[PDB]
Parts: sequence; C-alpha cells; structure tokens
Amino acid sequence: QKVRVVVDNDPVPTSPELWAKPGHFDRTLARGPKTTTWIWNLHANAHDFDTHTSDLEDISRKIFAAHFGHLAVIFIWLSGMYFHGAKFSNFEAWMANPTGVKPSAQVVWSLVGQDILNADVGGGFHGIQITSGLFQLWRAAGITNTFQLYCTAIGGLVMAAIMLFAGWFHYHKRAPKLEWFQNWEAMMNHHLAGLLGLGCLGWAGHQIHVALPVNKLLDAGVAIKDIPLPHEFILNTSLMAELYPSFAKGLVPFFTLQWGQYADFLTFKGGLNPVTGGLWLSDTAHHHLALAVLFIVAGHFYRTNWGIGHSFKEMLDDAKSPNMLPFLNFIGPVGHEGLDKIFETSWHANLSIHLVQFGTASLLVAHHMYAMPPYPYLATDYATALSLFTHHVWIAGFCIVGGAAHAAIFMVRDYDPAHHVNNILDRTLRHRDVIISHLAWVCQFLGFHSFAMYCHNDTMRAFGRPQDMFSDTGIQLQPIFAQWIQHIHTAAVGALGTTAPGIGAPVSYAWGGGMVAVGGKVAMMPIALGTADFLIHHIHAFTIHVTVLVLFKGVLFARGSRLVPDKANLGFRFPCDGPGRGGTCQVSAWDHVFLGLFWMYNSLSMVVFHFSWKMQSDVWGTVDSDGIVTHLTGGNFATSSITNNGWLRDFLWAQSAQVIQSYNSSLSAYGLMFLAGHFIFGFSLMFLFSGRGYWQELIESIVWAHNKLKVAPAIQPRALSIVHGRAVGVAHYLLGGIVTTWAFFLARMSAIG
Amino acid sequence: MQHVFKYLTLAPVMATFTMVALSVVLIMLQIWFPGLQYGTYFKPTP
Amino acid sequence: SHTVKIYDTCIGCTQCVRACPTDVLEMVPWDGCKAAQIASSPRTEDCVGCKRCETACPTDFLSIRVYLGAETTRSMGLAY
Amino acid sequence: ANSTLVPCSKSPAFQARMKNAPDTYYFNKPFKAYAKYELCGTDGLPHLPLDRLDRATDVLVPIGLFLYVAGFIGWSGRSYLRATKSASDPEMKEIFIDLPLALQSISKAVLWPLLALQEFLSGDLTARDEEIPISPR
Amino acid sequence: TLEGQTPIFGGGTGGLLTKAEREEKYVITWTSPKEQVFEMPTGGSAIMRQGKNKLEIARKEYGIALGGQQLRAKFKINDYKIYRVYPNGETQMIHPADGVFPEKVNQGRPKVRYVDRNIGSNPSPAKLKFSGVQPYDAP
Amino acid sequence: VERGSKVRILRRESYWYQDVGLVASVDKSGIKYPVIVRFDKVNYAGVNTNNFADFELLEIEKPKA
Ligand code: CLA
Ligand code: CLA
Ligand code: CLA
Ligand code: CLA
Ligand code: CLA
Ligand code: CLA
Ligand SMILES: CC1=C(/C=C/C(C)=C/C=C/C(C)=C/C=C/C=C(C)/C=C/C=C(C)/C=C/C2=C(C)CCCC2(C)C)C(C)(C)CCC1
Ligand SMILES: CC1=C(/C=C/C(C)=C/C=C/C(C)=C\C=C\C=C(C)\C=C\C=C(C)\C=C\C2=C(C)CCCC2(C)C)C(C)(C)CCC1
Ligand SMILES: CC1=C(C/C=C(\C)CCC[C@H](C)CCC[C@H](C)CCCC(C)C)C(=O)c2ccccc2C1=O
Repeated sequence: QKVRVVVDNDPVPTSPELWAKPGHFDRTLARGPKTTTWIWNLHANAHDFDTHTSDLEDISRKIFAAHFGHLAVIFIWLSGMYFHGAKFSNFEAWMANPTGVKPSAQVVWSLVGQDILNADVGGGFHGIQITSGLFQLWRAAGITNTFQLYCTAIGGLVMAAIMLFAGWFHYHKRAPKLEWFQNWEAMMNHHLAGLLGLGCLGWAGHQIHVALPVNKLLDAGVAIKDIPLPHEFILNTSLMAELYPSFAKGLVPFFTLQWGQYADFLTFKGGLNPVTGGLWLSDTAHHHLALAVLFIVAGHFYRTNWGIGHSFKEMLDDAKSPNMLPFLNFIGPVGHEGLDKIFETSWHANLSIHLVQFGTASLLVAHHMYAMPPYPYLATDYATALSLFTHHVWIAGFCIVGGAAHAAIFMVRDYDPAHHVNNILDRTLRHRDVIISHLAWVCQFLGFHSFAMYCHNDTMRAFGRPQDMFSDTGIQLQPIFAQWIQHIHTAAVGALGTTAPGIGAPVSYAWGGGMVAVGGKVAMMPIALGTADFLIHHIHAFTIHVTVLVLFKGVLFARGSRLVPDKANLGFRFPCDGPGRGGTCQVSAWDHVFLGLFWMYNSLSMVVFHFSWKMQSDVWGTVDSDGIVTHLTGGNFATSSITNNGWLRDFLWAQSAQVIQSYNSSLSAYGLMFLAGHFIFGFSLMFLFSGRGYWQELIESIVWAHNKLKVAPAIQPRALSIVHGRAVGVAHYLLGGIVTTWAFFLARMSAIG
Repeated sequence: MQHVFKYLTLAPVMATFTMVALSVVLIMLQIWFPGLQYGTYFKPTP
Repeated sequence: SHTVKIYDTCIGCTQCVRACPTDVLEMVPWDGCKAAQIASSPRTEDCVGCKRCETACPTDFLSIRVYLGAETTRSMGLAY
Repeated sequence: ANSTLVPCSKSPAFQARMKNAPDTYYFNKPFKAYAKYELCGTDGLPHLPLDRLDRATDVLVPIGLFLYVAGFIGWSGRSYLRATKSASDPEMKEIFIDLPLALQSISKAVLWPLLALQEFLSGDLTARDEEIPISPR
Repeated sequence: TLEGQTPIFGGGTGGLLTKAEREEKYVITWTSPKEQVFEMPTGGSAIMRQGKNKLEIARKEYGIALGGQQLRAKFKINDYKIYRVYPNGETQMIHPADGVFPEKVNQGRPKVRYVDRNIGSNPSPAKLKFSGVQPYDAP
Repeated sequence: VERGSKVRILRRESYWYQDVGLVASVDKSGIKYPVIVRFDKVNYAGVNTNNFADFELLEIEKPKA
C-alpha cells in the first residue's frame, strides 16, 4: 500500500509560446538582454533546474523528462554507428579476413582534396580506419552481414522516437508526484532485478542461442555464407545438438538441478581463445548468466509492500556507536542517522555518488578490457586496444570530477545543519582541518618520493653515474607486493596453492601463465613489473592524491573557511570576495572544481602515457616462427622511462614521428589535429593568465569606434565574467591537450599497429 | 504556429541558417571549380 | 589599516552598511540628500578590504571607496 | 624585371610536380590552369608577385570583389542597427531578427559604395566627438 | 566578566588558536526563546540553549556573520552583542557600538572620513608629490 | 531642467559622460544632487538611474508639450 503510483494529468500545456521567450526559466533572464552577459547567462543556467523553481516535485519531473531526452540522443548516436557500419564500411570484408583488414566505417567526400583521408584499409575499401572496436563488438554478438546492422540501425531510430515521446508524456501529460521519486526500496528492487538482472539474463540468452553457435562456426573456419542465420539455430534444434550435445536433452537438466550437463556451452575455462585472442564466449555466457541470478536475487533485498525486506532508514539509523565494531565506534553515537534526509531531498548528492561510481566502472572497463580482451581480434588490433583504454580512462576522470563538483553543490545548496547534529557528516566537517592538513602532507611526501626521484635519476644519468640511479641495475625499487599478487593469481589456476582449481587457463595472461598470439602479433603476455613500474605507479598515487586534495578541500570548505566564513551565502559559483583579507580569489567550491579539472587532466595523461609506452615496450609486437617476440619499441620502458628525459626523447619525440610526418598521406588529418590541439592549448592560456578588467577596458575603446560610426549595438558588449573566463580557459585547455594526445595516439597506432 | 515562426528568427537560428547556406555555396564552388587561386579566378579552363 | 571614504554623492540608501561583514560603516544624520543620512566609517581598523560596500553602492560613480593600505592581523582576515 | 620568377609552364621543377601529381579531380584541371597563368619560383610552386604592371587585374579583381562583399555585410549591419535605434526595445530586435527590416537593409546595401559616399558628404556617416561616451582623461 | 552559557558543541578544528590567547579574542552573546540548532561560523552544527548564550570566536567577522545572517535573519534574535576580549582580561563591547544597529540612523553619530566633494574632483597625484598626502585625503 | 527633459551628462567620472538621459524628477529641496536622470543603457553595475546637479547637465531637448 505504501508503494503506489500517483501522478497529475496535464500539468504543463504543450505550447511553443515559451520557445520565443529565451530565459523564461529564470526571473532575472526573463526580462531580456541588456548586455552580452545575458546571452552567456542564458546557456549557463539552462539546465540548473533547482534555480528555475523551489518546488522539489517540479524539479524531479524535469529530471525524469530530460533523462528520456538524453536516452533518445544516445539512441540516435547508436543508430548512426550501426548504419555507418552497414552502408559506408568494409565490415563484410573484415569478417572474411579479420587479421588482414583494418576496420573502417567513415568515408569522406571528394571536394577539397580531403579524399586523401580515405586510407587503404584493405578489403578493396577506402576510408578512415576506425578505432572504436565496433566490428569486434558485432562479431562477438554473432552479426555477420550488413543487413543485420541495418536492422539494428532502424531499431535504434525507433527507440529514439519512443524515448522522446516518453519524456514529453511524463512531463506534459502524466507527471509523477514527489513521493513517487522517493521510493528508494521500489527503485532499488526494480533496477537490480529488472534492469541489471533481466538484461544480463536476456543477453545470456542471446549469447547462448546466437553468439555461441555463430562464433563457434567462425572460429572453426566455416565461411560466412555457410553459417546459418541466427534464427535457424533456434528452429532447427539438431543444429545446436551438433555444436553442443547438451542441447539434445532440452531444459530437463536445468529444472532438475543437474546443471553439470550444461558444461559444454557454459564453460569455466579462463584464459583466451587461441584462434581470436578474445575471451571464450561460452565463458562470458556463464558469466552473464551467473550475474543475472545474482542481480535478481539482489533485487529482493528491499521492503516495498509485503513486509519482507530491509529498510534504508532503519539500516542507516542503526549504523552508529555502540552498534559498530569496537574499533569503528569513533563515528559517534549518532553515526549514519540523519543521512536519510539527504537522499529524500538532494538530487545533487545522488548525482555526486553516481558520477563517482561511473568513474569507477569506466576505470574497471579500461583496466579489465586490455588484460582480459573480451572481443575476437581485439587484442591484436593495437590501434583499437589503445583507443578503448584511453577513451574510458578519460570518461572516468571527468565523471569523478563531476561527482566532486555536485558533492560541493549539495553542501552549499541542499545541506541543512539541523538534519546533521553530531552525525558522521557533521563530524567530518568538524575535523576538516585534520583531513586537509594530513592530505596536504601526504601529497608533499608522494611528490618528493615519486617525481623528485625522477629528477634524481636525470641528474645521475647526466653526471655519467648510472650506478647511482633508481633502476633495475642501480638502486632497485622492486614492487614486491604487486609481484607477489601476480604469482598468487597465476598459481591459483595451477599455472596459497591452487585456490581456484576450476579455472583451467590463467584468468589473465598479464599476470603470467604464458603467451597468446593470433595473427603473428601478441594478444597478451605476462607484464613484468620492475623499478620503472614502481616509480610510475607512485606517480599515479601522487597525482591522484593531489587531485583528491583539490576537490575534497573544495567540498569540505564549500560552506566557508577561516578566511571567508559565509561562503555558503555567496553561493557555489562566485569569483571571489574582493581583494581584502590579502586577496580571496578562487575561494568558491566551483573554483576548486576548476582547478581539479587541470589536475585530473595531468593525472590521467600520465596514466594513458604509462599504458601506451609499457604495452608497446613489453607486450605488443610481432612473433616469428620460433616464438621470439620483437616489441613495438623494443623494451625501451625499463631503462628509458626512469628519467623524464627518456620520456621526452624516447616517448614524446620518438613516437610522434608518425603524426609529425603524416602530411601528404592518409594520416594527414591526425597531423592537422595535432597542430589544432596545440593551438587551442596556447589559446586557452590568455583566458587563464589574464583578467576581465583589461578586456572590458579594451572593449571600451572598440565600442567608441563603433559609436563614432553609429554602428554600436544596443546589447552592450561586455568582457566575460571572472568565472566565465576561468570556465573558457579550462575548457579550451583540456580540449587542446586531449585532442593533441588523441591525434598522437591514433596516428602512430594506425601506422604501426 | 506563430510562436514557431518567431522562434525561427532568433539570432542563433538565423546565424546557423546563414552559416549553413554560406557554407553550402562555398562547398559547391569547390566541387564545381576546384583549385581556384589568385591570378586564376574568372579565367577560361586551358 | 585600509581607508574608507564617503563622498557627497551618497543618497543614504544604507546598502553599504548592510553589506559590510565586519561592521565598519554606520548611518549618521545628514542634510545633503533626501534620505537625510550619509554613510560613515568610524571603525576602519576592522575593515578587511572586501569591497562589499562598493558592490552595494548604487550611485555612479561610487559614493564610498576603499583604499587598501597597511595590512594588520585583522585586516588580513587572520584567525591565527 | 624579376628574373627568379618564370612562367610555371617553363619552370622545370613545376612539371616534376605535375607529372607526379595524383590523377584526381583536384589536380588535373588546377595544374593546367597554374601552368598557363601562374608564375613559379625555383621550388616549382606558384608565387604571387605584386611587382608587375601587367596581370594587375589578377590583383584588383579579388581585392575589389572582397571589398564589395565585406562592405555589403558591414553596411547591412550598420543600416539595420540604426533602424532599430528608434524602436522601444532595440535589444530585443538584436536577438530576434526583424525580417522585414533586415531585407530592407540588405537591399539598400547593394549600392553601399554610393550610399557611404553620400553619408560622408552630408556628415551623416559619423557622430560628433562630444556626443560619444568617453572615459575621464 | 561576560556571563552566559555556551552552546552544546562536541568540539571542532575551527575554534580558537594561539591568536586568541596572545593578541585578541571575540565573544558573541545573545538570548534565544528556545533550544534550537544553528550553524557554527567555522563549520559544524551547535545547539543554542534555552537561556542566554555565549560563544567564543576567533574573528569579529564570525560574530557579524552569525548574528546578522543567522540570529537575526533566521532566528529573529535581535539582542546579540559582540565583545573584544584582550589577553589581560580587558573586555569592550563593539557591536552594536551605541546600542543601535549601524544600518539604522541614530542621532549623535558624527561624520567620519567624509569628503565634501564628488569622487571625480580628487586632485592628481602629481600635485601632491613629496607632500605625503593622498588624493582622497586632500582638503 | 525639469521632468521629461532630454539632457546630456557632463559628469566626467559618470558612466554616461557625454551620453543622453531623460529627467525623471527634480527635487525642490536644497539637496546637493536633486535631478534624477534615467538612461536606456545600464552601467557596469546594471543601474540605469543616477542623481545629478544642474551644472552637470546640458539640456538637449525640451519636454514634450
Ligand atoms: C512536442 C513538442 C514540445 C513542445 C511544444 C514543448 C513545449 C514546452 N516544454 Mg517541453 N518537452 C518535449 C516536447 C515539447 N515541449 C519533450 C519531447 C520533452 C522530453 C525531453 C520535453 C521536456 C520538457 C521539460 C523537462 C521542460 C519542458 C518545458 C517546456 C515549456 C517551455 C518551453 C521550452 O522548453 O523552451 C525551450 C525551447 C526550445 C526550442 C529548446 C529546444 C532545445 C532542445 C531541448 C535541445 C536539444 C535536446 C533534444 C531534446 C534532444 C532530442 C532531439 C533529437 C532530434 C536530437 C513549453 C511549454 C519546460 C517547462 O515546463 O517550462 C518551465 C521544462 O522544464 N519540456
Ligand atoms: C524493472 C523495471 C524497471 C526498469 C528496467 C527501469 C529502467 C530504467 N529506469 Mg527506472 N524505475 C522503475 C522501474 C524500472 N526502471 C520504478 C518502479 C521506478 C519508481 C520507483 C523507477 C524510477 C526511475 C527514475 C526516477 C529514473 C529511472 C531511470 C531509468 C533508466 C536508467 C538509465 C539506464 O540505465 O538506461 C538503460 C538503457 C536502456 C536502453 C534500457 C531500456 C529502456 C526501456 C524503457 C526499458 C523497457 C523494458 C521493457 C520491459 C520492454 C522490454 C521488451 C522486451 C525486451 C522484453 C532505465 C531505462 C532514469 C531515467 O533515465 O529515466 C528515463 C530515472 O531518472 N527510473
Ligand atoms: C550526469 C551528468 C551530469 C549532470 C546531469 C549535470 C548537471 C548539472 N551540472 Mg554538472 N558536471 C558533470 C556532469 C553532470 N552535470 C561533470 C562530469 C562535471 C565535471 C566536468 C560537471 C561540472 C559542473 C560544474 C563545474 C557546474 C555543473 C553545473 C551543473 C548544473 C547546471 C547545468 C549547466 O550549467 O548546464 C551546462 C551548460 C553549458 C553551457 C555547458 C556546455 C559547455 C561545455 C563545457 C562544452 C563542452 C565542449 C564539447 C564537449 C567539446 C568541444 C565542442 C566543439 C564545438 C569544440 C546541473 C545540475 C553547474 C551548476 O551551477 O550546478 C548547480 C556548474 O557550475 N557541473
Ligand atoms: C560485473 C559486471 C559485468 C561484467 C564484468 C561484464 C563483462 C562483460 N560484458 Mg556485460 N553486462 C553487465 C554486467 C557485466 N558485464 C550488465 C549489468 C549488463 C546489462 C544488464 C551487461 C550487458 C552486456 C552486453 C549487452 C554485452 C556485454 C558484454 C560483456 C563483455 C565485454 C566486456 C565488457 O562489457 O566490459 C567489462 C565491464 C567491466 C569490467 C565493468 C563494468 C561492469 C559494471 C558497470 C560494474 C559496476 C560496479 C560499480 C562500479 C560498483 C557499484 C557501487 C557498489 C556500491 C555496488 C564482458 C565479458 C559484451 C559481449 O558480447 O561480451 C563478449 C556485450 O555485447 N555485457
Ligand atoms: C612542474 C610544475 C609544478 C610543480 C613542481 C608543482 C609543485 C607542487 N604543486 Mg602544483 N600546479 C602546477 C604545476 C606545478 N606544481 C600547475 C601548472 C597547476 C595548475 C593546475 C598547479 C596547481 C596546484 C594545486 C591546486 C595544488 C598544487 C600542489 C603542489 C605541491 C604538491 C606537493 C608536492 O609535490 O611537494 C613536493 C614538491 C615538489 C615535487 C616540487 C619539486 C621539488 C624539486 C623536484 C626538488 C627540489 C630540491 C631542493 C628542495 C631544492 C632547494 C635548493 C634551493 C637552492 C632552492 C607542490 C609544491 C598542491 C599542494 O600544495 O599540496 C600540498 C595543491 O593543492 N599545485
Ligand atoms: C554590424 C556589423 C559590424 C560593423 C559594420 C562593424 C564595424 C567595425 N568594427 Mg566591428 N564587430 C562586430 C560587427 C560589426 N563591426 C561584431 C558582431 C563584433 C563581435 C565579434 C565586432 C568586434 C569588433 C572588434 C573587436 C573590433 C571591431 C572593429 C571595427 C571597425 C573596423 C574593423 C572592422 O570592420 O571590423 C572587423 C570585423 C570584426 C572584428 C568582426 C565582425 C564580424 C561579424 C561576425 C559580422 C557580423 C555581421 C552582422 C551579423 C550582420 C547582421 C545584419 C543583419 C541583421 C541585416 C569598424 C567600425 C575594430 C575597431 O575598433 O576598429 C577601429 C576592432 O578592434 N569590431
Ligand atoms: C554503458 C553504456 C553504454 C550502454 C551499453 C549497453 C549495450 C547496455 C545494455 C543494456 C541492456 C542490454 C539492458 C537490457 C534490459 C532488459 C530488460 C529490462 C528486459 C526485460 C524483460 C522482461 C520484463 C520480460 C518479460 C516477459 C515477457 C515479455 C513475456 C513472458 C513473461 C516475462 C516476464 C518473462 C553505451 C555504450 C551505449 C553508452 C555509454 C554507457
Ligand atoms: C595599391 C595596392 C596596395 C596598397 C594599398 C594601400 C597602401 C592602401 C592604403 C589605404 C589607406 C591609407 C586607407 C585609409 C583609410 C582611412 C579611413 C578613415 C577609413 C575609414 C573607413 C570607414 C569609415 C568605413 C566605413 C564602412 C563602410 C564604407 C562599409 C562597411 C561599414 C563601415 C561603417 C565599416 C596593396 C599592396 C595592399 C595591394 C595591391 C594594391
Ligand atoms: C580574450 C578574453 C576576453 C575577451 C573575450 C570575449 C569578450 C568573448 C568574445 C566571444 C565572441 C564574440 C564569440 C564569437 C567568436 C567566433 C570565433 C566568431 C565566429 C565568426 C564567424 C563569421 C566565423 C575576456 O573577456 C576575458 C574575461 C576574463 C578573463 C579572460 C578573458 C580573455 O582572455
């Protein structure tokens, strides 16, 4: 009875009248423009729904409707990739010869000589070599011809229209009440069992009935035309019996708990398929089936309407002293009580948590997809392997920064001191000086003992004293704990003794157990860790800890500090509180996000640089008939990556040869974008280094010239606000730097990968 | 519908229409007459 | 300490006094404006120089100005 | 007379580029035009000199063509802005283009070189110095 | 001595430092109609008690922010006072200076640092070279 | 000047120096700046109204009717 559906009918009329009233959502903006600052403020506050109205119910309805709009955008984008892979690609040719054809799904027109970008990708096709891994995804799903991709493109467009109609329907026709959105237990149950659980079950069905038989024939050498269509494996049961004898016995073993007879298509092998280099599809079918059961079971954890289940409020209210562990009772006698008020009213707090966990998920996607390549012919497609890791590392970094940003927004806007009296949130704010001072110290310790040790190495090498360097041949720093884990995980499968007997091959060959080669190229081999890996990992620890320091200082001091005690009244996003108190520039929580974006970029650039160099140096390469591996950079990492002169020379200077010499070739676009990224980075520096007072005064003289010729505009030109200038600077800085690395990575790996 | 027409006269909408139309004119000029250069405009093809 | 001066263009709107975070300003009787009051700065020793008073001043140009001078412990906003 | 610049059809480095050029739309016709009309340096690439009494139309035609188009855009904007100054809400006519007014301004801007001369002669082109906002000296 | 009972507070890191015991300190006292929760100037939440309260603060801005933005704006408490306490024990009441809030005009208040001209009439610095007077201080 | 008069500002430090405003009201008391002038263009603070003395204004157009 408590959980129920309740809505309003036609709460907002569907009229285009407000389309002709820009800034209608904001009281100040609704009056109209007087200066050019009005235009920027219109776009800056467009999606800040909690400033359009104070009604939480109306805000929540805007969130729900807008999410349908974003889903429609994703569906249009997904439809584009399937359509371009069905109409302007060499997918069919690539399926015939996966190891000798480069994927390509973008073809340019011939008007200004840009047709030179139509690279010779093989298969009698000319186009841009794609690095998104779409072909490897589609092959693993059993797709073999362009007609199936065309049908999926149509389905994506239809789904986009359905999503768009749902957003209009659930905002303009039937908008749920606020209490509908506050059903934590019902939402958690439905999204666990019904979204994650049923989606895993449905995909397990597709893998078992379609992907597994098609890929089994493909790996056996059967031609595309001789492989029956996916529905034939469902109708003709005898076909599935030949590939997997267990299908001849139907569903009887499943219902009798005799699941061991299904071991022929629900395998638990581990390792990689020797033919393709990807994970065994039968392994992933059992993985997703096990996930479906686990998620569906998790979906019956919360109490909705029948008494059975756990309650969020009771669980949070019980997590306090003295009900905690004896050494965990320091959280105080209030503990987690009162945190349920946060999730009742604060959308920003939930967005903060969810953006963090999308960063966690995307980081796990990046790390777990190269070491355990899940798609056929993905590991040996070096250009795709580097692109997939780099892309999902960058997505995670932005998501993490966004999580910190909206955590600070919650503190300024949604935090209520009355709800948090001696609870854990209140106690955390009350020893923020303890937390920040300790974090500042460990950042200094990490910086000295990670980066300054590289400077020690550079000076020793320049002095001609290699014996005094931190290296494998000098003063060694062996990562013994990481080396021990590699040995433990290798011995677990049989390759602290055999703790996972059921897995045949090593879970990942990066930990040891052997090498896999597919088309004369390494798919995965053990990744040895030495002094160079010890130094680079502690570089990551240093950069991450500093990025945490910038963001977490902003969140903990969003309400105020010893300098400006009333920052909460000033808001989340303000430029300063004047030149007084010595100068209070960039005290707002927004400016800590602005500074944290730079440190996230610095941290993640070294992460993808570490991956790119190490994989090229110690993993990727070609294998001859004798089993001898020659790597892409020939083992440079161990001796060259221990100094930043080696990074400058053997990584940046040496590996940029492809992008720097790409003119008059199919890779010339990457050369142009390489310069384009450099330009935007330098361009951003004037927004960051200067101030609007200079530019406003300069605009005064320019306005005078227009006034002299009676051509001055009524909308008075203004320099960008202080916050706006910072936002422009960081946006162009990150765009320029990331695009430069994007061109640098893709140009090199499309020529030598 | 009168509100839709008023929306179509917005500065971003008109600027996008003007930039797209100007881009189309220049693009089609490259297709019809590629390689035009200073000292070559309005000269017959040899 | 900083120096805060009030010029005769003041209209006695009391906005600068309300905006001051350290109670430097106060309204005093006057006859130069319709409001019959003018801003005064008797406690400039407590002025931090935030220029919140200047932001709140509606006159053009400003009727109240802050000239940053010698820095003290309290003018630097130091709790230590 | 400049001797280091010779016609592209006679510069030996130019045919080296022409024969080695790809056989596409982008190189067949343009190379033929460059050979006949352009002057090439020792590098075999066309160069644009401004020291020849002849081929002065090759300089004046692109210059005059741009100056007319740029003046057309400027005069259209200036006339439109001056027409909206008499409105009650001129700012709203800058984010909402008044189509009848814009078309009127564009049509008159075709003869902008004549209109600009007339306004300059009548003193309507520029505003007087004491009627323009300025900062203290 | 200043009389009053301190609000319920479990402690924090935003309190007083060596400056309080060495140079100067501030105390804000007020009276509330009931026991209720307010936000400390330097972070955290405290509970003001039923009777008259007394809070020790490191800076004067803390008292102005607490009394003005919280006690008056939110809790409708108007009798708060701010004192400056010196290490020797000398205590002086500084806010409100004369028992009337500064934003309300009060008789007997003299004009301080008033310039009898508009800002645009300040003399150029070249006229006052080596004289030691600033243009805004010029007669 | 009087209400409805069109004036030109002569105050050097004013944002509307040598610009044009419209007189909204004139105060008959002995205050320093009795004339209130409204402007179409806002200054850098977003304000479009200021008080001026008579000697700081130059009348340009008489009030209508
Ligand atoms: C069928 C057409 C239609 C019409 C006439 C309206 C009309 C209105 N909507 Mg509405 N809406 C629609 C469809 C429509 N909506 C759909 C399909 C959704 C789901 C996403 C919504 C979600 C929605 C929300 C959440 C809100 C409104 C609001 C409003 C009102 C303010 C006008 C406005 O948004 O100015 C803006 C005018 C524009 C022209 C902006 C368009 C720019 C778009 C949105 C950006 C592109 C993203 C796009 C959705 C992606 C999918 C398109 C795809 C083809 C790529 C107005 C009555 C607001 C309101 O009630 O006012 C306070 C409000 O908060 N609508
Ligand atoms: C089992 C039931 C179920 C399922 C599957 C979902 C699924 C979803 N909910 Mg949801 N929800 C549910 C119950 C469910 N909800 C209940 C009971 C409540 C009330 C407590 C809510 C309240 C709620 C809110 C408030 C919000 C969501 C949102 C979302 C979306 C999250 C974005 C995402 O992961 O994209 C997944 C991407 C997909 C393409 C998934 C498919 C999407 C369609 C609509 C699923 C249709 C499944 C249906 C059975 C048809 C299947 C046919 C055939 C295959 C069998 C997702 C589509 C968020 C959102 O984005 O809103 C739009 C959001 O803000 N939900
Ligand atoms: C689920 C994701 C998500 C959602 C729903 C929101 C939602 C919101 N964020 Mg948020 N944010 C996110 C992720 C998200 N954010 C991430 C990942 C970051 C880290 C970068 C931030 C950082 C952030 C800041 C710093 C701020 C917000 C703010 C806001 C609020 C106002 C939105 C706004 O200003 O419109 C966006 C309007 C724009 C004009 C932005 C578009 C311009 C972008 C930067 C261009 C990007 C370049 C392009 C991708 C590549 C080049 C293009 C090419 C043409 C060159 C709104 C509640 C603001 C606020 O006030 O919150 C209360 C605010 O100050 N967010
Ligand atoms: C533990 C979760 C998990 C894992 C490890 C995998 C693993 C895999 N999936 Mg899969 N999948 C999952 C969940 C998962 N899936 C769910 C929930 C759905 C939808 C219901 C799907 C739908 C799906 C499809 C449709 C397809 C795959 C495919 C694949 C394979 C390609 C690699 C990949 O997706 O990246 C691996 C991903 C990860 C390592 C991490 C992402 C997993 C989630 C996001 C982690 C969330 C944890 C989070 C950070 C913590 C939450 C907070 C905490 C308090 C709980 C691989 C075997 C493809 C295939 O064909 O395989 C060959 C394919 O086409 N998956
Ligand atoms: C290469 C340039 C550079 C360097 C060296 C630093 C250094 C530092 N930044 Mg920093 N920063 C930079 C660029 C740089 N930044 C840029 C471009 C930005 C803009 C985004 C920032 C933004 C930024 C923020 C927002 C923060 C820092 C922080 C820090 C400190 C981190 C603690 C640490 O590593 O201590 C160890 C010190 C070093 C590693 C510096 C190098 C020392 C050399 C190698 C050894 C010197 C030997 C000896 C002492 C020399 C003495 C001889 C004598 C004659 C002088 C440190 C002082 C954080 C901080 O203060 O945390 C406590 C912090 O919060 N910075
Ligand atoms: C109405 C159009 C118009 C006209 C006639 C002028 C005229 C002038 N501008 Mg100017 N300007 C304009 C728009 C215009 N501007 C816009 C929109 C901007 C913002 C980007 C600027 C920014 C600008 C700067 C920063 C400077 C000038 C300068 C100048 C002077 C000499 C250089 C020159 O021609 O500018 C060259 C042109 C530009 C720098 C950019 C203008 C290009 C825009 C995009 C064209 C817009 C056309 C418009 C939309 C047409 C709509 C009409 C339609 C409704 C009918 C001259 C008085 C310079 C000066 O003071 O000289 C002494 C100077 O330093 N302008
Ligand atoms: C991450 C991400 C992504 C995505 C991905 C994917 C691909 C996902 C998927 C997902 C999924 C894949 C989901 C699914 C879901 C499902 C569901 C939700 C289902 C349901 C079902 C049901 C409900 C059923 C029912 C029935 C019937 C019908 C009849 C009989 C009875 C029964 C009950 C059985 C992208 C890249 C785009 C972007 C970025 C991010
Ligand atoms: C022979 C020749 C040459 C040279 C030239 C020269 C040396 C020139 C000079 C020139 C000059 C020395 C000029 C001056 C001027 C001045 C002024 C003062 C101007 C003004 C202008 C205006 C005023 C304009 C206006 C307008 C128009 C008309 C249109 C549009 C709009 C506007 C408004 C902008 C060269 C080699 C390059 C090239 C070849 C040929
Ligand atoms: C340059 C700069 C400016 C000046 C920049 C301004 C006023 C923004 C100008 C934006 C323009 C008008 C947008 C349009 C630019 C496009 C390139 C125009 C395209 C034209 C087509 C015909 C191609 C600031 O205002 C500023 C403020 C604070 C800190 C730093 C800075 C800063 O660095």
